[PDB]
Amino acid sequence: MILDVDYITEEGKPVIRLFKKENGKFKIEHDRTFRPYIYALLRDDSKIEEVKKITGERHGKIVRIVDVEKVEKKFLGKPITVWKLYLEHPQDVPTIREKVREHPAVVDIFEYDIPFAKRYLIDKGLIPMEGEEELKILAFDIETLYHEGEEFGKGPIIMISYADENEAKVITWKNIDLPYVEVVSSEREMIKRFLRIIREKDPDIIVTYNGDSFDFPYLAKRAEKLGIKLTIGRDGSEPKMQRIGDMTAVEVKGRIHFDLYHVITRTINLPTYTLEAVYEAIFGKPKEKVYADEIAKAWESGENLERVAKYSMEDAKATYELGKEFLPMEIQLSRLVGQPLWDVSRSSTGNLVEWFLLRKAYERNEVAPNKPSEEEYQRRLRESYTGGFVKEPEKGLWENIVYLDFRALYPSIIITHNVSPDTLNLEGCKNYDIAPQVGHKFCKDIPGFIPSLLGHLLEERQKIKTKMKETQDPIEKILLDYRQKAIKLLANSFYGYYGYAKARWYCKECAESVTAWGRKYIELVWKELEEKFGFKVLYIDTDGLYATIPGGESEEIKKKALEFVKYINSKLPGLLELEYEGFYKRGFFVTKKRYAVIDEEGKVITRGLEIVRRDWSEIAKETQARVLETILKHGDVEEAVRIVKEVIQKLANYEIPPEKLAIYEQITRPLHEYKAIGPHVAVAKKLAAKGVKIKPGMVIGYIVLRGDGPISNRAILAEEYDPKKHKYDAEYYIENQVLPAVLRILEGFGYRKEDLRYQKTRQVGLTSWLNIK
Amino acid sequence: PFEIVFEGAKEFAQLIDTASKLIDEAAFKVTEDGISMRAMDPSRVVLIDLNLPSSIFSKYEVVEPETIGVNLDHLKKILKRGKAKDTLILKKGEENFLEITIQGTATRTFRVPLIDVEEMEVDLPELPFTAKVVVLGEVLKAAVKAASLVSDSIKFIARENEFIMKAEGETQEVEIKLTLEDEGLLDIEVQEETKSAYGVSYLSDMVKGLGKADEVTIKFGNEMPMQMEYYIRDEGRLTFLLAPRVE
Repeated sequence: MILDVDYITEEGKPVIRLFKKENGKFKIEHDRTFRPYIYALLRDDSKIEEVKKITGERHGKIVRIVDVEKVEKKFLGKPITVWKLYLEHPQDVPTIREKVREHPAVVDIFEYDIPFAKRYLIDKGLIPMEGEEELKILAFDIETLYHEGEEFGKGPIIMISYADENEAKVITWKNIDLPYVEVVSSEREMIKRFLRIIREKDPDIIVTYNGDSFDFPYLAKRAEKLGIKLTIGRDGSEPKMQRIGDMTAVEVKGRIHFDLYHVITRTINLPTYTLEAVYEAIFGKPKEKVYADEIAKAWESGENLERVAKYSMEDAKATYELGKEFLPMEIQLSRLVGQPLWDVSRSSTGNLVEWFLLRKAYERNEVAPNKPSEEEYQRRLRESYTGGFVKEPEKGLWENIVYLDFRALYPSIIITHNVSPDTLNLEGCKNYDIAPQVGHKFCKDIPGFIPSLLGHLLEERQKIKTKMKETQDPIEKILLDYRQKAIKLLANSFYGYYGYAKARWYCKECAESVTAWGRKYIELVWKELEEKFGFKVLYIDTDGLYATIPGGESEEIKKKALEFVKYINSKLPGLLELEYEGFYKRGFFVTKKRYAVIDEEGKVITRGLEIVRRDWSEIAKETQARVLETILKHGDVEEAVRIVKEVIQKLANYEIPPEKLAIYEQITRPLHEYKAIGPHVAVAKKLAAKGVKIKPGMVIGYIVLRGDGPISNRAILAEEYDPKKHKYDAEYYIENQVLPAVLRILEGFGYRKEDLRYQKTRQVGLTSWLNIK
Repeated sequence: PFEIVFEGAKEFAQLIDTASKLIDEAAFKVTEDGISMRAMDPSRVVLIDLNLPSSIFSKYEVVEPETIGVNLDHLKKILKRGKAKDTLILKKGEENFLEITIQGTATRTFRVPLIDVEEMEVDLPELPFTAKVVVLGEVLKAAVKAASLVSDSIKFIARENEFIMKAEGETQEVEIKLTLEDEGLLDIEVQEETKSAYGVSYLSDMVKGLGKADEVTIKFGNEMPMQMEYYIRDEGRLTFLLAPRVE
């Protein structure tokens, strides 16, 4: 099983190496026979003579086109005759590229910016992570004293935790009596032990969570300051920096450094991406966090280091669990396109698609288009681009709502309407499919390059789903659930690739067409859903529609909704298909992208309403939830308002516990750098005078008080607050806390702040106590 | 046309000043029986009634009944010039204007233009109040200003031989209990416990121009309007009917 690929140089000759794990044994294969090459389209395939003589220089010698051969590949489907100009070394290519495309003999050149190791996998037909070799996974995390406004690498690395298939340890240089803590002599020794563990564990994949920017780099700094060689690579080499995308990653020559951050962050949205939050939002299980202030104190005054150590073994156990979690998919994905896990785990879906096409381009005899030129790329970034269709929602509260959505909408459209660059507006085709508004033409005679591949990807997926629900090997029934998910991810990525600025097979027309057709089928479904089955469409967004038969019975709706589906799928063309996706007892749609629904299991689903960020006190969070469940579970905005008013009142009559008033926030940096001085930032420097921690990494809880100046100068630590001595600013918690949280939901029903504010007495008119009035 | 004469232009001045902090214009009904003016504040929360029988003027000659609408602020300016022992003369003729003379050491005559004023016909109610109190302008002016620093509403509470005035602010509060022995309270007569709240801002304009020795009679009821009467020359009477703040 191929783990990764690279090449060293010997005698000025490339020596591609293959890092394999065949039968528990790490093996390195060398191949001094592959050769760099570019393609040249000669207008006169005879000028190849004075053209194969050009030469350049990079580090002395004069690079010579060590060969040429007239090959017959094809371009965008049409025939073409180019020349394969071999070179002795990869580096020689940038040299002669600048030239070769100068001599009027060439019309243009192709496949010239493709990395040697990558060109190898493709051409050699090799696909990574192919096979079923047991890979050794090892996760690791580091804890340091580093903060923010300080030198990166200056503060020592306090601990180094790691975990695997069966073990979770912590290495530190201060005593802690715990079966899982390995006490050691010094920081240097900690690093030594760590280097030893990987030597003994010998992992194929080293998992980290943001190890690319934090762990490894920080580790490097320390190793250096302490004069130690970081022999992590299976060849004794050190972790190396490697530019990828627009960032700087880290690799380990003989192993695969898998950094979860890139993978996670791009497959799940979240307010922030702390290890804690992620572990929580993936397993539900919570994970306690320990902060700067704590850690520094425990390390200084050697007391309490037990919990600061558990946090550490916790970090590793987490990173490992997440790794096993996300590794299966990324691996199958790496298998899917033909590139190394290291690369894939850090790539965008667009670059993931590009890689796929490049090898699918070579499998067929298709020459690849080039990346846009710097100016092309620029005026492309400037060009507007299409997005998901969204229907202004119908207002009010609705019951018995069904959600219908298209299955693989864009991929389906790309396939059934043969939307591809090579089929766009060809002439003399027996048949065409025409994009709804933009009127683009697509030849239906021969399957387009992309549509062909996408069609096969989807057929191959059903295959999976079939051989899946069948077999009785749960482990397999799992591995292939992954293989089908990887295909799902990859296919859903083609739509956006079409508009990916740096894409070779870029085609703005295809993009617009897919969108217009999306609109057409959405509107068609919408049309017949209301005009024939008597439904009322409540909200549409990109793929799905929400609907209901106003006033109708719950079972009638479920029955007819399903009747409509089978009915419309008969009329929909090609692979276009709608499905009865879900049902909701009740729900409401505020604005585009902002709504709330609830299933029969009582499970609430919401978008753009619920307040998250710690920026909100529990009184705000709690009430909003009271409001949301009363309306969704019982259907009455009226009892919801009643609730809000009662809470607003309690806030005013100082009847709410200080805890449901505390707002927490961490100090991002020194309190001398803060421009905008919020409450905590002020409770920070306020305690700073009182001489205390104030280390950029700790959270300051606060409570605003009934002062006179701005909030800031009036907040007391969430503890320096004591009743019968403190009067919190109820107005603040009412006007800037509870009302905003609750009005996102009640505003739509017609409610206003005036309607929810409180006041013991209200001025009344005299006129009713008057008679001739 | 008429000719009315009042002895003591300062006391009269103050009267108008008082019953004018809430209004800009007024129509005065001059009849053989006396002078009367009735109006409501712009918000229709306070009713102002002024009754001045002929009995309190040293000279009272009213040929033909008349109602003359005047701009109160303008009028106030003129009367502000009257001294304690100055005699006030009000002369109305055929022309559309009122002649005012502050007679004394610096005798001078001012001309005031008569404007039209929307005369909203409304009578003065006979409310079944349950509590009556007689207080001094001082205590009352104090409590109202005191309360205006903490709450926007002040609460009146009266039980037999006891009268309270309190208000709740965002941090601190105010409260004042009076009994027959505070002499800020000259008389008290309730029939049942009586509570009611009112707007500090309306009571403010109503007690603004009250001397410290001035005496006022307040009558109210639970969740009901409050009545305040100031007597002028014993028979003349200034009444305010103030809508309550209900909880």
